Amino acid sequence: VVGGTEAQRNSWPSQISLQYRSGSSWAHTCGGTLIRQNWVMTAAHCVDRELTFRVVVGEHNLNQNDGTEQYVGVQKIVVHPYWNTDDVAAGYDIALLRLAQSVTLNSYVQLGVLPRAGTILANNSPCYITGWGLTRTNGQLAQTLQQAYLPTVDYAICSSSSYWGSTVKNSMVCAGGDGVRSGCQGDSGGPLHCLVNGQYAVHGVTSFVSRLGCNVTRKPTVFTRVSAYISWINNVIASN
Ligand SMILES: [Ar]
Ligand code: NA
Repeated sequence: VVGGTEAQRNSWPSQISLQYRSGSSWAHTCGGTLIRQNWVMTAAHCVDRELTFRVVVGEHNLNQNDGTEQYVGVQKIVVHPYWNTDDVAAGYDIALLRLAQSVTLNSYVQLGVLPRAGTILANNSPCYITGWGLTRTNGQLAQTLQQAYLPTVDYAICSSSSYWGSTVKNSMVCAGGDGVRSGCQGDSGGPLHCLVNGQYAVHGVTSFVSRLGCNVTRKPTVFTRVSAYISWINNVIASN
């Protein structure tokens, strides 16, 4: 997250760190949202590499004992069947991970609430992105979970030529594009949290930013629109 602030420890208890085995150690690669005690929602593109993955729930600092973490292996990966790794602009950037254990819920570990199917936020609706991604284009991962205030940019504006043009789809949410604050590499798969009728819901799965830079004016961060995939998600979990 570029231009973020450190989240307080209990703000976003559905946020997970998706990690892969590198050497014999684990490295953060992506975010995700806990949606069942044994299921995580992330970006399809996060789990293209044939890697060993684990999930950390209750994580705040990637490099320090928080005293709240639970570390759980990924047992099964279900990528959206229409996902195409060489075509992120086509959408379908979403995957579900079945965990090897069911995590214990507490103030640091809660299920993320998803929007009702078909819900589209009005232009300039207030949202936070969260994650441990780069804090500057071509920078380094955050140590502590970051948040940034990223208002939505509706499809009509986002798909305009000075924004993302034909790249963005109605199956996506755009947010930010102020040139200061954005998602960045390592935030992929994580949530966009938007406050509706007094409660946050996870409206986005972080998908992509511009090839020119993370925080580029009129290139808002682009997210898979969670409310497009409610049936898909439930179908996967009910068959798995
Ligand atoms: Ar990203
Ligand atoms: Na930690």
